[PDB]
Amino acid sequence: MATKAVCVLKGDGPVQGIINFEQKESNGPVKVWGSIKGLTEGLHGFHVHEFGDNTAGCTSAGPHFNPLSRKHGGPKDEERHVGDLGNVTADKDGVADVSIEDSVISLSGDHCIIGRTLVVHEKADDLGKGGNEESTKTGNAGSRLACGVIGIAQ
Amino acid sequence: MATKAVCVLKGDGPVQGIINFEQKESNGPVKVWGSIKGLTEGLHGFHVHEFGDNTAGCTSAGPHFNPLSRKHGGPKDEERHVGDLGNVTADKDGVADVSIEDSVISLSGDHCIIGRTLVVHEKADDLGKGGNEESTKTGNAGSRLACGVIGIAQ
Ligand SMILES: CCCC[C@H](C)/C=C(C)/C=C/C(=O)O
Ligand SMILES: [Zn+2]
Ligand SMILES: [Zn+2]
Repeated sequence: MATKAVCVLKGDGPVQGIINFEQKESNGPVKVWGSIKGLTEGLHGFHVHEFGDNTAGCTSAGPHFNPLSRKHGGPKDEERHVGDLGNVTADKDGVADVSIEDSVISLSGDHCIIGRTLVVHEKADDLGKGGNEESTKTGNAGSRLACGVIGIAQ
Repeated sequence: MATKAVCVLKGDGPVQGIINFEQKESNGPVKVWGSIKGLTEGLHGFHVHEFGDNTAGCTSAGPHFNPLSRKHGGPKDEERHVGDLGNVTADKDGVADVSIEDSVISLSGDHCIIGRTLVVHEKADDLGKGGNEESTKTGNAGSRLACGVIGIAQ
């Protein structure tokens, strides 16, 4: 019944932010928006990972949320992880003003992302086009800069 | 659905801990265990609040999770909030070795607490027996010392 969710991103370094999720219809897309600061200018992978487990920091969130056991892709690919939201772009001040609409993640059902972990990564997601085994798993997006558990919101 | 959940508790002060949840059968009880350190010796209210919203620290989690619109009570009362897990006891070293079993919360379905916020409070929960308005809402457990969003665990 959740139509709204929210996530506070934190990590070891300066990266932090707040990301909102809104889904007016359970059969409709999820709007994803907010601000992340402290990033290097440019593209950063932006993924929902499987577990809402931050006991060992972002490492314990596990791999990309992939209940259909597909290969990694970009959000517009048919072959993609449910958690594959592509990249977000930080401006010259280090601020990513996130604005994504996605119809594969959901706030309910099998693809529900509530209770899982949103992660913003060190470098660009290659969207599965990197030609190596890592590309088909993580997009070569590198280390986890900040994360948080996605929670139900008012 | 989920059989395991986990929660990392943090706050403005020194209180921190890790709480695990286990529900081997979807229609059976939830086991809740772990360790919270940095507490004053004695009883501390221990509740699931409605929203997994940490944007204002523990404040934005809202009231106790109460989908059945009941009055506050202790875990063994029939008249209780779903989020009413009672008290946890911190020893002389400031450590609460939590061990709770509850049949009202769940890790799936309508009483699902995944994506909501676990909070440990400053004072004892009076279990609804304090004789004022506050008693039947929060148990007079006082301020929110630490909290975290409850996430799906491996
Ligand atoms: C190992 C460094 C590769 C970085 C390359 C110059 C750009 C990439 C991968 C971005 C791709 C994209 O736009 O998705
Ligand atoms: Zn992926
Ligand atoms: Zn209550």
